[PDB]
Amino acid sequence: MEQPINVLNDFHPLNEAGKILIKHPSLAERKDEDGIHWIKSQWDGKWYPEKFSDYLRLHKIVKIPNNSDKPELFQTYKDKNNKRSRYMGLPNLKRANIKTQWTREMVEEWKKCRDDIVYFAETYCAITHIDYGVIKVQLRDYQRDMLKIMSSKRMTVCNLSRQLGKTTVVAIFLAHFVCFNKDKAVGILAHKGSMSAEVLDRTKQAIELLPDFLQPGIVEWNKGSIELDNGSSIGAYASSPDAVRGNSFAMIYIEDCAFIPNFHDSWLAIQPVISSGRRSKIIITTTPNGLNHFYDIWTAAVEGKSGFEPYTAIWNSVKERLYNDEDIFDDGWQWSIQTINGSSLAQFRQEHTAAFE
Repeated sequence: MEQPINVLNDFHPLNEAGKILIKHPSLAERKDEDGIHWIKSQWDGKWYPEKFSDYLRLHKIVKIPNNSDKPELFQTYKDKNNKRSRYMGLPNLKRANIKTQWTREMVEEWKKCRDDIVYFAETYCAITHIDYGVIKVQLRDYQRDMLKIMSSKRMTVCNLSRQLGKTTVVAIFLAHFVCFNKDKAVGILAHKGSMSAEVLDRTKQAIELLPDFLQPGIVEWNKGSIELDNGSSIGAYASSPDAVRGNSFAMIYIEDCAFIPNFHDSWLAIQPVISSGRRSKIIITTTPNGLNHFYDIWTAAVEGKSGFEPYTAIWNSVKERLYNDEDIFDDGWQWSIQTINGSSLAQFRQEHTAAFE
């Protein structure tokens, strides 16, 4: 026996260390159903159609038809041409402290969103506006996962890779928080006020597009903050002790932990709100950056020495990456090899795998 029987000689630079990180697609489970063929993914355990054209057909692009004249269709009604009820003659925003009568159908749907964040996300959260059309968001599975976690746990830490598009889900989450909660102050912190403003900006766009029965009245619409009639608000701040101490956040979102200089100081001021006290919700998303403060935060959470709930999502979350150039499901065998060749294995890991160096 000069050599083994059934190995597989296919090469992948991703399996070039003391481990097999990616399995060849030929080894996957397959099945026929509905006239098409399906492959089960190794990342998901879920079933995908062999032909990319069919994954496309299962994830349609629902366009949102503008409506400003038919209130009965409350799911999309928006009193745009009624200046009396607009926040400063703006078309997409509702004024504050304005009353209206509702049907039982409306109330129940409102309560349905308040308790099912994923429903609210797949049903009313829209993207764009002036180009290609106002459409529903195409939520990815990893995004549903985060909405659910962030929703149920008080403290959350996310270790993500780049290229995933996480700000969309973050924007959706905060839009939900201030929309269904009263008198809650939210604070967005980041390395620079610039990054905070964009997260806030994205959150406003998701709010502007909500239909009137779900959109609260705007009491303030600034570039660095907003406030609603239900007393809730959101402000963009530059991670610093003062920002934290001069406020009473009910929830804090920290984008970039891993790359915040002198995080220990900001961290110090925050634990008061995190620990024994009002116990505000704290959500931190980030991508790994060496063995710094974040390494000992993630570590404490992955083990279970922190109250923080750990969540991780890497390159294989964008499902279109699982289909090769021939438009055939290969579980990302080709998208990783290509991406690597176009750069490096070293670079791939710190960009698509959330590894720590």
